[PDB]
Amino acid sequence: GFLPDMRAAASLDTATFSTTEMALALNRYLCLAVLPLITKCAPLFAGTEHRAIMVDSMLHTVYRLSRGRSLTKAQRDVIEDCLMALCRYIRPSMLQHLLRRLVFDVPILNEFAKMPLKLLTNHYERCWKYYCLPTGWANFGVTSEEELHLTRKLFWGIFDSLAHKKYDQELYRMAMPCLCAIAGALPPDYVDASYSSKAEKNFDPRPVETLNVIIPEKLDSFINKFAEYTHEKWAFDKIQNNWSYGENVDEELKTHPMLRPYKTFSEKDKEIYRWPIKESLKAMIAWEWTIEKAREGEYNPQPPDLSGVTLSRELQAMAEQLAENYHNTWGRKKKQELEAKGGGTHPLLVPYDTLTAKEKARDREKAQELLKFLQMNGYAVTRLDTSSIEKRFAFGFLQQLLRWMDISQEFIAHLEAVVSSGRVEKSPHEQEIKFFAKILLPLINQYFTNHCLYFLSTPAKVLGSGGHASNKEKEMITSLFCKLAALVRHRVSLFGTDAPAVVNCLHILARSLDARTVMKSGPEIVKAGLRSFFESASEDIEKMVENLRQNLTYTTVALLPVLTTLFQHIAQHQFGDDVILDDVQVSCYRTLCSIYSLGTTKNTYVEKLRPALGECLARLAAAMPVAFLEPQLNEYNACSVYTTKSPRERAILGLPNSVEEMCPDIPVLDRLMADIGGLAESGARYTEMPHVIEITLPMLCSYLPRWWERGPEAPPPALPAGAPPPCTAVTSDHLNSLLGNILRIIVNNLGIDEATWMKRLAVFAQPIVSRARPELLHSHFIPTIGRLRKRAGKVVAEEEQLRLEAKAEAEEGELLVRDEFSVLCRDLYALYPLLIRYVDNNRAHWLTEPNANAEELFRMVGEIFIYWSKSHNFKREEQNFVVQNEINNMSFLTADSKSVQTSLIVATLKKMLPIGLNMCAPTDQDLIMLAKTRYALKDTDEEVREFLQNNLHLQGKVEGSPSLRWQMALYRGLPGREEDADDPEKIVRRVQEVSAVLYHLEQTEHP
Amino acid sequence: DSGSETAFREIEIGDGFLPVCSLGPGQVGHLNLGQDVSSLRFFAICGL
Repeated sequence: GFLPDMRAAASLDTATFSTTEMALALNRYLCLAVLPLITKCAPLFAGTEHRAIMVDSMLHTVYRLSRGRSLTKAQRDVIEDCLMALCRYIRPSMLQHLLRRLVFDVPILNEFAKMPLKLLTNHYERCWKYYCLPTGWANFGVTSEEELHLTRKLFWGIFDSLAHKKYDQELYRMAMPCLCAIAGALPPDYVDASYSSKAEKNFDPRPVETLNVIIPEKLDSFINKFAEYTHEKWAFDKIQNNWSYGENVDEELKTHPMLRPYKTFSEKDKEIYRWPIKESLKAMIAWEWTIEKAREGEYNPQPPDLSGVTLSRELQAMAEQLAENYHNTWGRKKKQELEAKGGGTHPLLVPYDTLTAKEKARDREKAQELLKFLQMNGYAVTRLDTSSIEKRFAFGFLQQLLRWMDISQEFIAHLEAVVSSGRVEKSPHEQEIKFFAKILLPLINQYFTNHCLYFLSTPAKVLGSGGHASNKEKEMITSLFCKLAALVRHRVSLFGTDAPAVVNCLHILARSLDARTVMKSGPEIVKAGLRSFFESASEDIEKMVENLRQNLTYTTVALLPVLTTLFQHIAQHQFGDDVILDDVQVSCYRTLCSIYSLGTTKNTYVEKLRPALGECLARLAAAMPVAFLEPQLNEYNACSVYTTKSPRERAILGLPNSVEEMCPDIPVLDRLMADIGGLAESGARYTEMPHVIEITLPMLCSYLPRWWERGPEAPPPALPAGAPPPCTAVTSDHLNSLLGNILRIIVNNLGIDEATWMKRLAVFAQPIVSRARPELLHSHFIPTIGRLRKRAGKVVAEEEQLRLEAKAEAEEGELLVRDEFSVLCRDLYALYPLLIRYVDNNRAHWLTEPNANAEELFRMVGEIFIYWSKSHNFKREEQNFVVQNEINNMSFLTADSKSVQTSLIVATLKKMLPIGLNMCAPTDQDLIMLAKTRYALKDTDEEVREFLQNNLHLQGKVEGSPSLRWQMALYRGLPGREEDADDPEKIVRRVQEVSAVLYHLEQTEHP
Repeated sequence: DSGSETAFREIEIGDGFLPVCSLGPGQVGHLNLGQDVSSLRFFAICGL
């Protein structure tokens, strides 16, 4: 009933019957009773693969009901909601027919064509792994070749249609997500078999006009021979099918009813079966294919005609074009009869380059058989070369981006010309500008975001699911990057609204780039353009430093972030040696001198921009492949310009044959250490000297790690390579001093309000604090944390006094101590990450051999955690500091490189907890639990000590349990453990400390 | 990838659990269930 009646409604859809009273009655009946039930049962509609047959027709009729006319907007909404909810809970397997029927209406981009794109984008957003990953997505499986071809064609259809159509805000806004979803779903390296672009065109296949032109008959000896040979080979097919040739008409004989031997074969069928051969040959000669007879000679066919042998690619392509002619002629003659109804279309009425091979097989076999018949006899016919790399989706997409990029550079040059001279509003290419701005940039952004891994992978190193990208793709990507860099170089001021999109796209394209293979044997044009990119960037940085003493907005908005990310990517992928060399080396060195020359400047602009320059020069030091400092041994380094160039080539490059002379502003690395140590000893504040802290500390923290492994401290794996003295002679003592200096600075500057760069200095020192000497604990960890705990206890005492007093003055003081707790939170969050690194690095050694300093630090952090747990002010100010400065991000970074409040427990009672847990004997756990019970009764520290003294005999016995047996065995087997810990005083101290730690930790978990 | 310390979680107890190890061709490995803490290494780091 349901499906037959909705068949009936879809049939009555016709405009002649659309206005029928009971037709509207059927429409109301469906949209009010049947369709809502289908939407409700849609979650259960899942699976049904077995019954997919009806499901298919049911999908078709729901789509046709949505396509019906004489329907209210509410009814249309009901049908569209049914379609959406249905397709949400349907396996992508049976959706191929729906998508194929939709291909007719997807690229029309009419008013009614919006809902199809919404359904398509929802479907491809749901099924992402089904298409990109060759691995089957769940039990749904993997995409078919026809499905991938269809989504490719749909993507290109929307691209071209929306490019040619005039800008519409609604259409662009709603259709761009669909294109993004298709781009994400389609694998970058898809290679469709029929990559040739017909570039034509409902579906009306135009045949080839060949009857008007006169058909040459100089090869009739071949034309008639092949015309009869087709029927003879048909008889050969019959005998291979194991059926004899029949003489008279008979329905039981599927073989030709009058198939008779040539002695008794009537010519009436022979003179009528030749017409298809005539048509094929006439069309073949109608196209630009001249045929010459190279040779001169001449009931079952003795010579066999087959099609399983190989043949020349271009000649087979011509045969493929002739098979396309076969199919389109068949389609024309079928649609001549089919067009009488005006509704629906034949399932195979698709372009030849679009149809799959299984339905292509008949025409392909016919063309190949005719071609073999030509080939063996020796008929020479004469009048593209597309490789698989070109057939890749990424190649065509990148070519389209380059094309629209040159168009974009043209119309933005026109825009600059017209804005410079007056103001011209109606630009001749306004549609192009709006397309490129609104949809093109998000498209490339999303596509490169979802396929960053594919382009970045190399043939040797398969990085990601995709194998690799071709070197030619890897160079056109770099060409595109440098070209958009050239555009933003000047035209940053223009399209300021879209400038954030431009800089985001620049950031994305800075990644997924193998600059190593760009430079090595890369295209000269691309290499020269990118080298000129660094040269222009360096000269721009020089312009800004001279101005500090349009470029200003260009640098700050785009160049510094994007190119800073550039050095970050270079350092991450070890591109420094390959990218930074020769003129690139000179440019970045000039940038270094310019960025360091701003130390004398102390104006508001340089003060506010100094952190950005600090990040930039930290990235310079990270990605910079020569020891700019300690330059006496720069000759040994191969990457140095002096080593790469002969003395004459250095002279022509501008090298004065003295490495120290280009940048005497930056002293030697050793000097740096001396200056930073002296400033730390004198306690220079952030305001007293901003330049050193903001600039030279990034130099140290990025210089020392990168060149430490290749330095003397870490022996090189290749002794012959390391035989020359290292260009950098830093040892472990260098880093240690650096860390100590940094810490000395941190402990000296702690009362400075609004010391915001403390956290960024902690971030930069977070990598360098590791690989640290063990003595650094007793050097600069217990004293600093003890001073911090004194300060915290003082503020907690003020809070306790201010809460025990009750007045408006008490509330105002509570606000004041809330501010004090906030600055305490700032200082403690600044100090903790380095502590985390240190305790993680030294935890195993401390567990293996006990350390009294480590135990004291455990007590210290435990007391701090007690203060934080008891003080609600501390918790609320920690919340405020976290939300204000986004220190939750920094806390998560520290956590993953080892909650918002977890910074107070990982540094006190989670990482270092075993240190304090191991002091107590395994047989003192009874005292520990009893002390915890005292805390549950809320007994003070002295009082719980009293009960430990009274109930010292409540301790466990080694004989009591086998668990205690082996636990006590291990405890006495620990090498550093001694019998002096048996003192009751030590026992009660450790039991009280551990019990308070556990009690307050569980109170923090649950009040 | 998300940073969770535990490889798995919320695992139902059910029938129980047993130690298990599987080795490919040409691969050798030592299994120490923990019969003696003296031979058990890295126990005091995390397990103990």
